[PDB]
Amino acid sequence: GSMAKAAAIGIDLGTTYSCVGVFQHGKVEIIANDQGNRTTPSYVAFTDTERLIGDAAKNQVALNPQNTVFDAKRLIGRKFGDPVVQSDMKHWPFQVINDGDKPKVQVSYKGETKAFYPEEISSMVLTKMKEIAEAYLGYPVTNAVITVPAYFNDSQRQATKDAGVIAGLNVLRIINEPTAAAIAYGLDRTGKGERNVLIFDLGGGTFDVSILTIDDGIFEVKATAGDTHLGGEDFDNRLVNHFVEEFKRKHKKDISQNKRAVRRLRTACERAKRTLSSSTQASLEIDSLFEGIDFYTSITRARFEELCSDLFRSTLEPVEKALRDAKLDKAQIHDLVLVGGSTRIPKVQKLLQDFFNGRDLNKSINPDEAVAYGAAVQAAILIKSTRAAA
Ligand SMILES: Nc1ncnc2c1nc(Br)n2[C@@H]1O[C@H](CO)[C@@H](O)[C@H]1O
Ligand SMILES: [Mg+2]
Repeated sequence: GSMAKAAAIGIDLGTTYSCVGVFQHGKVEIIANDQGNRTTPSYVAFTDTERLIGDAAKNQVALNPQNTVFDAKRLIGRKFGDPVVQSDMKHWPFQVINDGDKPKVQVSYKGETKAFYPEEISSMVLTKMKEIAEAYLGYPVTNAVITVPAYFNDSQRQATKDAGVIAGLNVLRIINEPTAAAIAYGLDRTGKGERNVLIFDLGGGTFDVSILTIDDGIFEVKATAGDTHLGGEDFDNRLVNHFVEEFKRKHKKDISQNKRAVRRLRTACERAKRTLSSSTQASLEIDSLFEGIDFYTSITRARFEELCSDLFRSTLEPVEKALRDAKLDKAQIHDLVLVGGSTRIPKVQKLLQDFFNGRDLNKSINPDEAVAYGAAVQAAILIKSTRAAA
């Protein structure tokens, strides 16, 4: 009669990490990739013999900086002249070229110089997320919901759809990331009456606050605010500068000119930063860091909190601006939702809870997974084709 339909997937196509989910048996499954990771780096690397995507691309970035592409989402749907693009190019080791006032990334790949549009790089990340899902389901996947930031314009939204089409996906809908995080908590299923929801999204490189109103399951974006120069990488930089100084005091040596030693220090700092979200202290143990000297040290959560104190407090400025723009008082916010791995930081949670007079934060869905979770919930709703009973 009618063959069973394949499940549709929800993709969070992130600037630094991407995540894929599927709603089945009344629940969302966030799908781990073949290395057991529930999030996949939005990285694509090019060599003489291969194109690597995700963890394989991110793991070889140190020795292949010119041909490993990341941050394509900062270029998608933008003009080459755009001041955002020009400033961002100074921080990237890969080449960004001008093709008819449209940016393209230029690399060495399989013996040739090749240039790609940002939507083509994003399509490679989407092909990997589709394959992660088909490895779990055991059949080909066709349908997907893809999320974007609420501030994305029409051109940025159309380029995202174009990336989906290149990847062989049927894009059911492009939905806003804060709307997807709200859907994950079922905040559109609470019945009649208006609800004001604040989404607090602290990423690897940027911070976004959104205020949404939800009335009978209808979403309206009331205000957006944030900080483009505030994210997880800034907290990693503070630990790096702290340990460089510490090595100087202890061994009278400046390591800051050996890229390998700095990179090994930063990698260790990022992991110590993650440990400090669950423990009150963390160890840093690097062998032969510089001039055959082993660096075996520690850092308390209190010292880390002091090192990043100004950065953590600055997350409250866009919160107050968003509340002024939405014309709301903090007491009028019904729900607070956390998005991004950096929101696991206990001090970040405490500052925000204190700002909203002890209110509970929705953090039960892994903050790095909430956007894909809501996108998977929406994807299952969009493919329903029920015919009314008499
Ligand atoms: N448990 C965690 N505690 C503190 N930070 C974290 C955690 N998990 C993740 Br993931 N991060 C950071 O989130 C950002 C995502 O792009 C990166 O800067 C990660 O280091
Ligand atoms: Mg995100």
